[PDB]
Amino acid sequence: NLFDSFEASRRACDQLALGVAALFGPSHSSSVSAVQSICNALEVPHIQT
Amino acid sequence: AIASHRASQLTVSSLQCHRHKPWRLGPRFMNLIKEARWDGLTGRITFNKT
Repeated sequence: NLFDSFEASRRACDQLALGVAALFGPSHSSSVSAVQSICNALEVPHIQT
Repeated sequence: AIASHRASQLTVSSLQCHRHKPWRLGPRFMNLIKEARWDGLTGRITFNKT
């Protein structure tokens, strides 16, 4: 569901527990800030559309 | 400080940030602050409910 960047963070943690080559989304600016911050923190590719 | 006046005693948090848990005193603190009127340096200070 949209909003609630906290569950988006939970989803990102769960995904990186697996680990992939790139990330898609989220579609709202609030989450993407933390997403890019953590992608840089773990040095992680991220692409947005 | 003035919001802390009208409320009862409270405790501090010890919650993790991996998973969130509700905080019941937050809403009552919210009611305290948003309906408290005060006279200050910038004149009258008022808070809305929108």
